[PDB]
Amino acid sequence: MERYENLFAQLNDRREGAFVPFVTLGDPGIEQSLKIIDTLIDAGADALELGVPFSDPLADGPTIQNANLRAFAAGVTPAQCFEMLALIREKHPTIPIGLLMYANLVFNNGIDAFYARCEQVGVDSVLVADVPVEESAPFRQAALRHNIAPIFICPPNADDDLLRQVASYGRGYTYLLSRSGVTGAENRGALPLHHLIEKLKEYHAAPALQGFGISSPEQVSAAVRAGAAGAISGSAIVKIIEKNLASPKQMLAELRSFVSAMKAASRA
Amino acid sequence: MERYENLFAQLNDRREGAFVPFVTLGDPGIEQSLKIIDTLIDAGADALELGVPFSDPLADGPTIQNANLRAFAAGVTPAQCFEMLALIREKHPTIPIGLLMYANLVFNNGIDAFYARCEQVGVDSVLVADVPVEESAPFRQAALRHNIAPIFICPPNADDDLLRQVASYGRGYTYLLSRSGVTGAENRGALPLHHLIEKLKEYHAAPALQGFGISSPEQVSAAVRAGAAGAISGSAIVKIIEKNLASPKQMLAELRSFVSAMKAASRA
Amino acid sequence: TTLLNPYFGEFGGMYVPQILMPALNQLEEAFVSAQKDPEFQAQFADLLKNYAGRPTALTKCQNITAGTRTTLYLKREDLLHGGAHKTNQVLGQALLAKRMGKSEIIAETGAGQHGVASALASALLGLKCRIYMGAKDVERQSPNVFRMRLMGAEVIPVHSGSATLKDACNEALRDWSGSYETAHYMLGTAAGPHPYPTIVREFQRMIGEETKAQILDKEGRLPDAVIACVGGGSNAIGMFADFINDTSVGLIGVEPGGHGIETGEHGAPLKHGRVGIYFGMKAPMMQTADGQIEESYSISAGLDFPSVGPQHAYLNSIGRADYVSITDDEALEAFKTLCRHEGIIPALESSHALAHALKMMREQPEKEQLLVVNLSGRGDKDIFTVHDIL
Amino acid sequence: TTLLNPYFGEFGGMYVPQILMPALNQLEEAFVSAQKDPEFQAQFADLLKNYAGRPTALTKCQNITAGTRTTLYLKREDLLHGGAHKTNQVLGQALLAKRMGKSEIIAETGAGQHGVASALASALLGLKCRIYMGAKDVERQSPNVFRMRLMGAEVIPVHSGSATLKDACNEALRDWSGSYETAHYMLGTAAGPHPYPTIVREFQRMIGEETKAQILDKEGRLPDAVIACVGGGSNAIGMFADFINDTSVGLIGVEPGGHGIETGEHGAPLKHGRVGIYFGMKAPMMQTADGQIEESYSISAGLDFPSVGPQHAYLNSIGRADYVSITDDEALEAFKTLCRHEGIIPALESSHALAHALKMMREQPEKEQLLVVNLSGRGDKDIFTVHDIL
Ligand SMILES: O=P(O)(O)OCCNS(=O)(=O)c1ccc(OC(F)(F)F)cc1
Ligand SMILES: O=P(O)(O)OCCNS(=O)(=O)c1ccc(OC(F)(F)F)cc1
Ligand SMILES: *Cc1c(COP(=O)(O)O)cnc(C)c1O
Ligand SMILES: *Cc1c(COP(=O)(O)O)cnc(C)c1O
Ligand SMILES: N[C@@H](Cc1c[nH]c2ccccc12)C(=O)O
Ligand SMILES: N[C@@H](Cc1c[nH]c2ccccc12)C(=O)O
Ligand SMILES: [Cs+]
Ligand SMILES: [Cs+]
Ligand SMILES: [Cs+]
Ligand SMILES: [Cs+]
Ligand SMILES: [Cs+]
Ligand SMILES: [Cs+]
Repeated sequence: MERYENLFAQLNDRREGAFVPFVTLGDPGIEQSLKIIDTLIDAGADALELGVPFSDPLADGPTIQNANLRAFAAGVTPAQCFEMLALIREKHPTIPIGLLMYANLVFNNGIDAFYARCEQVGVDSVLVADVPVEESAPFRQAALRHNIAPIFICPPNADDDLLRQVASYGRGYTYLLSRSGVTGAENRGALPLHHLIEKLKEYHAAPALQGFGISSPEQVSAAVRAGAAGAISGSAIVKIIEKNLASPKQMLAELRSFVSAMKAASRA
Repeated sequence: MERYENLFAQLNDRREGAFVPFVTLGDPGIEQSLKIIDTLIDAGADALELGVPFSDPLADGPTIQNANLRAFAAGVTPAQCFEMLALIREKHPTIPIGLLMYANLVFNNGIDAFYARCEQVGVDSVLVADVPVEESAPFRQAALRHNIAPIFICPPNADDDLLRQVASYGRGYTYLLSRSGVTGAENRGALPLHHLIEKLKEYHAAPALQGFGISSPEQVSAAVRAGAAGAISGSAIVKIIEKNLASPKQMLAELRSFVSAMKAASRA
Repeated sequence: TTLLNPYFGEFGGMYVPQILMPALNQLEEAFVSAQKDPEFQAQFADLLKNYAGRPTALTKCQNITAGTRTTLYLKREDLLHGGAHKTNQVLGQALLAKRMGKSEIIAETGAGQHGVASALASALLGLKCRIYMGAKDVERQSPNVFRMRLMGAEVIPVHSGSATLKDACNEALRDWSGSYETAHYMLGTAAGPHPYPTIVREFQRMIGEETKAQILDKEGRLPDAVIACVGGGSNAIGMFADFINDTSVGLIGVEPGGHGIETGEHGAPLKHGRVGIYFGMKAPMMQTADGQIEESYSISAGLDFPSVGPQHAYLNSIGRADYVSITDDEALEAFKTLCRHEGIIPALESSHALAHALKMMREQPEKEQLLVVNLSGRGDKDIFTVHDIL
Repeated sequence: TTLLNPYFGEFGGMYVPQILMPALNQLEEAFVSAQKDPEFQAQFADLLKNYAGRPTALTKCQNITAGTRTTLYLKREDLLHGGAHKTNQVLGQALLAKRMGKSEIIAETGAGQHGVASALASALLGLKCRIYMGAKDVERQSPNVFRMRLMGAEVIPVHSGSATLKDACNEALRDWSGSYETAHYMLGTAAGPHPYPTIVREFQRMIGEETKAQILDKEGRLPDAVIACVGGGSNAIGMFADFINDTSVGLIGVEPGGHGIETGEHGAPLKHGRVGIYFGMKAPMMQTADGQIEESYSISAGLDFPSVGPQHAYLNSIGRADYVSITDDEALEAFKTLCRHEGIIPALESSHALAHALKMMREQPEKEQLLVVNLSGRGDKDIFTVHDIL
């Protein structure tokens, strides 16, 4: 499929950036997570980035560590995540869906089989957080065989060789890291380096989404103004889940308000 | 004075051996210890061997260790022991009185001064348990200057050089050890080696008293028959004190019975 | 792109987030440079000799082998400063940190021995040390935690995941992914992403080099086998390295069997796990059917990790090394036997290696064999554990 | 009659019951014979090297002395098997026992280190070991008591007197006075009746011999002073012996000051006691006015004894060695300072010696001085004591 390509073409025609929330699948339970995701979409999410709970999420700070923990407390497994993904896609045919994976969950039981399942349920991209471009060959090859975009990360310090590799190897979107360290709203990153955003375009990279530390509408607006195609926010969204665990209706209301405000910032 | 010499001459004239009990001075208190000692004498003790409580009695087994402990629990000091000794001598002018000392109590505050105090209160002999003949010179010299007999020990294994030294250096009586180890009624020693008893007489040693493990009348009789001038018993006597702590009158009755029986065995 | 091969056959690699690749490349370059620098080598040798106490003794243990045709030597890493072999490689890694201009050290620890080793090296060499330790391990290891703090190290409990060693490993890498410009990550075993399996082997290889010289001096020939316990793999690869090309010399690694392999309560991924990707490496591991990292178990905390270094997986695959397991009870018996018959109190980790040598002897008592056990540490730390069981 | 001089000036001697004189004479004769026997010497040297780990390192401690004109080395007896210097002399005494044909060992212990050392040597060398320990010390030293039992030694609590070290000394001699035909008394320090002060010095003198060779190698000259703590006197006389005839080399012994000399709660008889006769020797001791043996005190159990070996009293009398004291608090500060600045955890005993060297430096920081501290043991055993105070 061409879900990201279609999305970015539509947004470009409207001079608009993408706003892409991250949540952990099955946090705080399967049913509530499905409602959360429908709320994100209804509030204006252009695409989704969805984490499969993993025992050892080494690129995530405490907020997302705790989301993984909540999902495990609810008994969430990767098989249940794929059932959720199929349902989400059946409700929402055009929204791009990206997974945030750790390598063992992809490799476990066969890399090719993992990407085949992604294709079956209608996932559009997979970002394997602990596979750098240097180790990426079997992942990116399997992704492409199954019509899945492999997503790669461009650090703010990326040298020319790395930019060329990310531009060549990735598809769908290019993940532009706002800073070093791990996920977290508590740590704000930098503005996209115009050198990076411009080199990526020079090398015909997939459109850039900036992520890590994006928690306010002003940062969304700023990312787009710097030349990124959009912005991803995770911890800020997951914190609303965490704060409102005891109040599921209030949780959805606050998620709706927050996403609406973040999406509004991406408009020209 | 000549108390041992006079005693042994009198006993020899009666074909009789000496019976010599040991007790710790001030066990279980000063007043009771004085009564104990008067009881021993009235029951037939020919001489006494009296211990001054010391913190570290390394030639004594548990029975006598515990006697020292009881005396310390009553606050008994060497100065109080010398007060007791003066009183005992004032009551009993002819009985030989021997002290069982450890070296530090003699050396502490001046060897000469210690033996001078012994002479003042009327002690006849001092046995310093942790001074072997090899270290004995200043002790034996001070003893003799103050008319005190220094007592030395003849182990059952004594070689000829040692027998000659003990015979030459000692006075009053020669202590004939019944066995190796430490004091205790729980461990019976051997019969005096006729070789030892005879060599001592050949070398004109002071008359022999056998000690360590003597707890029955038959052992007293046997020691005398083997050629010793008598026998010493400590732990057996001190055990009667220990057993009867709560019954001071019964204690004296049992001490009287025991000493009478032990002394009876020494008669020809 | 790397200077050295990051793989041992299929095992190893650099499975870290992209942001950490420059840190690994920088470390690899500094290591390659240091390995050619006689001044670095002389500094390292001087610390090993005058501070740590190398060379360590090789002790012949005659009482244990009486009445058999086994001759058994123990390589005495228990006598190294700190009481275990870990001191060797922390000194080398601290010197690499300084070579790179870094002022801070991050380390993970489970049993606490690596945390103590890191803290002592950092105290000596003027580095500011912070140590991650799973909260469950902090609770179990008060003596080591206090040692780390006495040495001036910051000990940071880790409450995420299972609050144990793998969780401390994750947290050390999270920290490093934001702090690499000023901090060096002092990984505690021959595992993790390249270049750590290589660096740790090279900074432990004096164990086997000395053993070779000592056994040639005493016996005039190489061992029939060298035997070492395998937690993450450092003491065993340090013993094995210099013998890999001596094809007659058996290499035997001993994984913890815990309550018994059949119970699933063990720490023996090399022979009983399956290949996965975790902690920066492709290696055998204990994992659930759907690929979550499992809980390992051993009576010995130093062996208690659900994976193993990639060079051991490789040496096993080609048949150059053989790997076996020893249960808690077998390790406890070996501990008691060495105390009573040789007057040496071995670490419970090392007792797994000794237990396997004792089995080699007892099963075939008329087999001629010259064995060396790597006695990786002393067992003072284990006397209460052993007490509380017996 | 003896083969060797039992006195050091007025101090020393053989103040034992007559029944024990043949045991002392037999031991002296066996020692004199062993000292001329190259086979005995080779056996002893082999155990020291291959079992105990000698030679021990001499470590320069630069961080502690920064900004002063003191150069400080530590002689690393903490790295000896067992974790203290005591191992040296127990190995030699076990070989003497075997030379005499004896199958059993008796030992006293207070802190428990000598009991452990005796037990390990007996385990190694096939001797049946029994250890006397005051009941109050048994209560305080569970870890060491368990080590002794793991090694196969019988631990016998002593309830007489003050139920502490002097009482265990007495009981060991009581036992020996009945068992000498089959048992050797392995006395734990350079004290007691002749020949023990001499034997223990000679079986510890490798400490100073190695120190001399190592300092000449590193500095090209002898130390200005060597500094050692003094419990009974063994580690200090072992360090001092080879320097006694090097008249330029200061010899400084450090007694425990406890809560302060003025409090009377200390273990400093050499400078603050008076001469007495106890434990087979004429030596300075802590005693009451009427000559009962007093209770000593130190935070460190290894220094906590109311007397001292006679050779130290003699070296003090002639001015060849100087003796000082260090309080509990000063020892604790030195312990913390070495941990944090050098990554070495010292025994609290040894920390008294280190504290005095630190004072020498701090009081006169522009004085040029090359110092060696004998680091007699490791301080793992003390971490809770230090913890419970801080
Ligand atoms: O808003 P924040 O700070 O919580 O950031 C949320 C990011 N969520 S995500 O799935 O895009 C995401 C993307 C990349 C990650 O790691 C990697 F860069 F190493 F690959 C981890 C998470
Ligand atoms: O009857 P027992 O077994 O209690 O023996 C009691 C002996 N009491 S004593 O004063 O003569 C006595 C004599 C000598 C002693 O030791 C020495 F030989 F080393 F000098 C100790 C006590
Ligand atoms: C930590 C430890 C081990 C296990 O670690 P490896 O890296 O496998 O060597 C083994 N022995 C001791 C004494 C340890 O402290
Ligand atoms: C026992 C001990 C001492 C004190 O004994 P000395 O005979 O005076 O040496 C000193 N240091 C350590 C570590 C000890 O174990
Ligand atoms: N748990 C042990 C050894 C260790 C450290 N890091 C490790 C990583 C993997 C396996 C074992 C380890 C210690 O901390 O001393
Ligand atoms: N108390 C210490 C040292 C020691 C043993 N015996 C002694 C006799 C006197 C003085 C000290 C000691 C120990 O047992 O390890
Ligand atoms: Cs905008
Ligand atoms: Cs008779
Ligand atoms: Cs053998
Ligand atoms: Cs393991
Ligand atoms: Cs200096
Ligand atoms: Cs002392």
